[PDB]
Amino acid sequence: GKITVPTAVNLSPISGVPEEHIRERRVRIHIPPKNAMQSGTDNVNTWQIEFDNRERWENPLMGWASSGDPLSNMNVQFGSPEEAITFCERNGWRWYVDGAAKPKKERVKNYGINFAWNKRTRVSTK
Amino acid sequence: LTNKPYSFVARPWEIRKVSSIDVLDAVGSNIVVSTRTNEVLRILPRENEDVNEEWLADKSRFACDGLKRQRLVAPMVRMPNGELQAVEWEGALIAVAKAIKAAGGQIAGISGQLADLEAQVALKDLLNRLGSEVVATEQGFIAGGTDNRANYLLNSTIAGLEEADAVLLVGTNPRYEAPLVNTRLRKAYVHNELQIASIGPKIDLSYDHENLGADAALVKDVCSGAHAFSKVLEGAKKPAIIIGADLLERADGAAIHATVAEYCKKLKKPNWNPFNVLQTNAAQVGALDVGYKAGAQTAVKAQPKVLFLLNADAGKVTREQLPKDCFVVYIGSHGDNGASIADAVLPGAAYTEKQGIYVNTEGRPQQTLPGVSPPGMAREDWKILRALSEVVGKPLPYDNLDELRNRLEDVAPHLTRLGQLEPAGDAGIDIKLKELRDYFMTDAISRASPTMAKCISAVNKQQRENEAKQSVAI
Amino acid sequence: QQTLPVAEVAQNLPKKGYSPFGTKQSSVAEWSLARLDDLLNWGRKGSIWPLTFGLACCAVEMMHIAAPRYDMDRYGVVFRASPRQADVIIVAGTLTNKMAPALRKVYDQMPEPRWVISMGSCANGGGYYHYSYSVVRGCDRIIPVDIYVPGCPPTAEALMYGVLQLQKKVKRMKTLQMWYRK
Amino acid sequence: NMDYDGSMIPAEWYGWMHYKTDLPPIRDGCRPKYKWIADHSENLSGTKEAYYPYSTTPNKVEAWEPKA
Amino acid sequence: PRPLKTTNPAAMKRGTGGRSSFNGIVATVFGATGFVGRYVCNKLGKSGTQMILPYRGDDSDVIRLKVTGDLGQVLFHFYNLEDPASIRDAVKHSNVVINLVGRDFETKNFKFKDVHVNGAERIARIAREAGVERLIHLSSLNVEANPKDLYVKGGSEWLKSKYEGELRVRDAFPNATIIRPADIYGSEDRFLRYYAHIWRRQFRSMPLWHKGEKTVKQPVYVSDVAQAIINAAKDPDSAGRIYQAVGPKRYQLSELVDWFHRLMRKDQKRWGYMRYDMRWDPTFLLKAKLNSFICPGTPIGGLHPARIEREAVTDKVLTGVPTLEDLGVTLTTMEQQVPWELRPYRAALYYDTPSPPKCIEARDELRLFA
Amino acid sequence: CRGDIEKVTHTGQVFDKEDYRNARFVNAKRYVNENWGIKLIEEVPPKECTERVVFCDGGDGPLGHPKVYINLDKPGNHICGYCGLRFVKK
Amino acid sequence: AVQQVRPILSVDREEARKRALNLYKAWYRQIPYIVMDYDIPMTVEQCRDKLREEFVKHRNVTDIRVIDMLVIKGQMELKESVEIWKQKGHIMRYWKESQDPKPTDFLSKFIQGV
Ligand SMILES: NC(=O)C1=CN([C@@H]2O[C@H](COP(=O)(O)OP(=O)(O)OC[C@H]3O[C@@H](n4cnc5c(N)ncnc54)[C@H](OP(=O)(O)O)[C@@H]3O)[C@@H](O)[C@H]2O)C=CC1
Ligand code: SF4
Ligand SMILES: [Zn+2]
Repeated sequence: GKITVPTAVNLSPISGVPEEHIRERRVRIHIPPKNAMQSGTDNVNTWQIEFDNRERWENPLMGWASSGDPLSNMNVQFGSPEEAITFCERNGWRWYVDGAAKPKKERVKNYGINFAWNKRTRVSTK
Repeated sequence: LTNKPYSFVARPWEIRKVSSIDVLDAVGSNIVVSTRTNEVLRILPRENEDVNEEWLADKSRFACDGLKRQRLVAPMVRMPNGELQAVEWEGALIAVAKAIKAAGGQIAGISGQLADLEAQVALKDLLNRLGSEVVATEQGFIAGGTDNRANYLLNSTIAGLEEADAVLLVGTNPRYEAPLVNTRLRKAYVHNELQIASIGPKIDLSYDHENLGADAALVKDVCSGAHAFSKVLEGAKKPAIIIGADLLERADGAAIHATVAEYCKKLKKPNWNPFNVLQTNAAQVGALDVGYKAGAQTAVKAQPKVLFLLNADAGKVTREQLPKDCFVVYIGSHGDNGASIADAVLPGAAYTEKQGIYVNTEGRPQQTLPGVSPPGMAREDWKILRALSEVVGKPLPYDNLDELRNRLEDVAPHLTRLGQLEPAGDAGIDIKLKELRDYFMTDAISRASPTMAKCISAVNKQQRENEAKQSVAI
Repeated sequence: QQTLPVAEVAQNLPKKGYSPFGTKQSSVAEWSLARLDDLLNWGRKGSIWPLTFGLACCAVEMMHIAAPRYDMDRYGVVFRASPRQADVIIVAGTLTNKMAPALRKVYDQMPEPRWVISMGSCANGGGYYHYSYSVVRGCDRIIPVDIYVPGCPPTAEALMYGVLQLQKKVKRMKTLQMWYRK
Repeated sequence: NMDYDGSMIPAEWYGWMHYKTDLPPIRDGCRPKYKWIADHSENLSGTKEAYYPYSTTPNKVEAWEPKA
Repeated sequence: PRPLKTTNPAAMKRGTGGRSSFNGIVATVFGATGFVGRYVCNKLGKSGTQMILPYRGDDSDVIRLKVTGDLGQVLFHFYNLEDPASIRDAVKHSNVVINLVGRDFETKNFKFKDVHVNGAERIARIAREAGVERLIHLSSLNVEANPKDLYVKGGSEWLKSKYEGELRVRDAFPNATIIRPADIYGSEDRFLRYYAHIWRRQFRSMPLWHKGEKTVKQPVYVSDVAQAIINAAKDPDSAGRIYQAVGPKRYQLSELVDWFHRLMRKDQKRWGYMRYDMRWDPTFLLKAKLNSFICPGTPIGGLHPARIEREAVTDKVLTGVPTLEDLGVTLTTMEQQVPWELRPYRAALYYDTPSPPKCIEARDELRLFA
Repeated sequence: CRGDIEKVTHTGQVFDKEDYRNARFVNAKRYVNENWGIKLIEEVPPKECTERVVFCDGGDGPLGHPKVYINLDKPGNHICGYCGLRFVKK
Repeated sequence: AVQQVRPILSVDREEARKRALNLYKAWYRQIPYIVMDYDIPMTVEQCRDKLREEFVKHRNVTDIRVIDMLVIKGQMELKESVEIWKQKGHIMRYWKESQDPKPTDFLSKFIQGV
């Protein structure tokens, strides 16, 4: 007992997203930036989708920051960009990709170039 | 070692990290901005091997203190008393519309040092819809270089400049104009046997170089083949010639742009374009992409009744060059200079407060992202220009940013592929930046920052201390 | 603040008396209305009947003022199940989105004068489910609240301190003096 | 009279009345009795002298004054 | 080019428009505990306006207004109308002052001149001395310099008092917006509750002046006039402009009262509904005078003779003077809102949809008044 | 007049007279601490020491701040970053 | 671009449209009981206009499982409306009450900051 369907669906009516959030929100699919003061990269390999920043204002009473955007704190993790594309087209979001990952940076690290003859790669300290 | 402007301010888990680009230098370096609870905390490098390579200049990094001082929070209209007063948005828009209708099609507009690409497109569409065919930019350029892209691009890649074998600098100091290009040249200096010659005054590049002289016509000797560095340039595996934009703004200009281009047509390698130009303004490449007539004198000599300005604080235009009545509308974020002479000072958002495109010196378009909200009632500049076009009576067709990007596809297909560089074809003495204190306060955000003033005060204090200790021994 | 008075200073201070208004009224009609309002507020503070409105954990402490150690019954305070017979509603627990029209209808069917005690961080300010999808951010957005008892499960001395603060508010109610000055 | 509440007890006798310690301040010497210790105050809420919150940081964004 | 006052960037408009946002308005709604005050307080609190809210009586009559605004957007302040220092303390940090201070009957402490004439002029001059940018004051529709009596002797003191108070407000505060409501209907009002009360009727029969046929009234909803007050406070082109606050269609009083009794299921034949002339019945005026006498506070049902003369006076609009549709508010029609108001007021059905009322046009009104 | 509104705090904050946010203090007192930390840490004298490196505990062992070691080779007053006590070497 | 899935509550689009018409028929029959049994200001004609507006809002959908999901949620809301579990405030959530109508022009959004 199976039927025939297209593989591309639109789940925006059956979800709880109102029209004012499905019609004008841009989704950024991106790899999060590595913290430049750290040398680790275990939080970089996971792709994630996030939403565009909206208006955040000073509270009139206290000094807190108030925002009427419900989706400012929602980052959704994915293992590949194409699954994020499938998720964004399935939930009806308007998507864009910030940038693909760097494929390969071929680098060589030799200890002998620090102490070289007739070369300008010789170090002055140790 | 700790960030002293970012002394005791916040903590890493508290930080919202937003990926954007820096507009202070020419590199267009990818940055991550630390925003927490509607406040810019610090600016950190973002990883890209093609543009910045995990490094950041000091003007790029310590300009976050300038986003709090001398900001524009209210629209200001010059009263008949003589001083600007804070005026609500509808009154300011109908005042600019009344001055536009009183001008009668004799209007002009000048782009800025830190202006957005989309703001420049909105300004050009507003002026072209109002019967004005003249637009301008603060920093000048050669005549006829707008038609081909390779006239105004760093055509050799910043990632490729680390593979250079012999590079010639024609009247520029790259460590104070765009220092990450100087990091690439320093890497190519230490890793490859590179010989570098500079034409102009005595400058320090942080590595050794042969100073040919300050004479202009010596570069013709480099195009003659009789000079000793010309043999090194023709014998190089991957040679390059870099020309500063300030040398192209001078009256010789296009002539010095022509001859070395012919020299580039004498020395070319496959998958390598050796002609290079380094232009300090981040908005200059995008403005010349969308078709801006470069030079503020093109708008000065047109005698405009209403002179539009984007975020322009270079001060190349003043009240004396302008006529007796001139409704100067300044659409900027800080307005240290160029807003005191303006009659309708409109506010604006900075590069951390709005979403827009910037094109760097190599021609790679990149997109900044809004970190924090603009202070007061400041809006985005393209929204301001679209609302002004709706008040005037000839509205621009785009309503949101998506149709503005569609019009960007309509005017230039390579201005929307963000992060992707399309290589161009062939391209057909004093330096204003030679010291660190000259480097610190080039832009408006760096001028409004107290950190750069503290840096110049500390450097000058060390200079008088060293001069006193040297002169006490004499 | 003010420094609480030192006993050398406080021995020179006279006695406060029961009446917050004082017996120094000028007119005899104003004095008679002041004493009638004092008797009316004494009758109202002498027996407030809170309503059995226990939403969540805070209510487990609410029964602990029913308990023999704290003994709310010697303060005029005794629970009533019907909202008509009750003076006070003690919001003791977590007001949710499905709970909002029930609380509003129960408060509206209560007869006036109506004092409301917010018991616990879920009752005032939202608390530990303040960023939840189905929790009202405090009951102050729906029901007007006179006393706010602070602790997440308020100790029962602190809830009874809120009850005594409500009794001091009821004793400070000025109705007939306002009628004379209306 | 009749205006007493549970906040009239000072800080030094609060642990004695609440069975935290069994040492009164007339015998216990562990209390700090420093110079900057403020005197005790009752719950001032509901009066014309209660506490009302405010933002404690100064203004972050400094505007530009056309003058100067 | 309208200039800004203080250009403090912690005091400009921010946010989307909910409770937590701020629209740059600091309102001081005088008499906010009343019938129009509740609706204008909720309408101001739903947009993000901080209100100071000075109250005169007890705290229990004003503590219900804390649910309208967000945290810190609702304040309270004790004041007396005869005391000027408390009013100056109330309005010293405001830019919009809304004056709803009024009373339909004379009081032993405050007369009509002490509320409408002296009090509103005192509030207006204190707000002018305190640097308040805009003031909103409310009057009556049919204000005249010398309004004549129609049925009751001693009547129309309220209309003369409101006209003199409006003149003293425009003499004190020049840029003061004067909204003139005709007759405001809604829940907890003095129109539908006054025609809904047992004490208004007389043995299941309602007396009406000339059987209700002569007077033509154009009543307005309280949400419409609250939206008009907010639209006058936000838009600054409404400085010193009189706004006639009237409803969409004109109705005569007989058809209105018959439609009300059709809504309350009084049209059944066992109830014995009868409409008769008021001028033949002095017992009703004697009952109204005794009700104004024996009641210490407000009279029951609002059956003071000022309400009698107000229902005697027809609603007359002035040509060339703006209407609330120039303030950009869509007026709610009567037939949508009124059955919801009179749904709890319906009688029990006897053991043995209503027709909509007939509107009166201009030519039919001219034929009726001929 | 009330002197508790215009009084500055130790964070350098005061509501000016043109601010709308001083209307919240017309019925409630503005709470300003009169015991500033700057004067109360400038009031104590610096501690003179003879050894090159010292340790600051801030009081009792488990009840103080975590232990730090300050090097007093540089002339002047060296301030502990935890408690603010100043040490000096003769 | 074609996958075989398990059908939910339908096997063809005509059957799904027929069951949506069953849902609309039952909602249209339940309108005057909703107006009678709730203390709401909206009348019968306004309720029928709101029902037509919510159906033509979801007119645009095409997929069988999505339209069956919509029919299932509509029948659940209807079952919450026949048996009175929703309140007067839950019924009046379809009409966007207590909400200022946001402007669509660029000038009013530019003045208001939206
Ligand atoms: N049918 C109507 O509603 C019409 C009304 N108007 C006008 O609209 C305005 C508002 O009417 P509305 O709210 O319905 O009437 P209300 O009588 O119900 O409200 C008047 C408000 O003013 C306060 N108040 C009354 N007298 C004084 C006084 N002497 N000193 C201080 N405050 C006082 C009342 O406080 P408290 O809580 O103590 O009573 C109340 O908050 C009035 O100016 C009225 O003349 C005009 C035409 C028709
Ligand atoms: S405030 Fe604390 S104790 Fe009370 S209901 Fe909430 S979680 Fe429970
Ligand atoms: Zn220490």
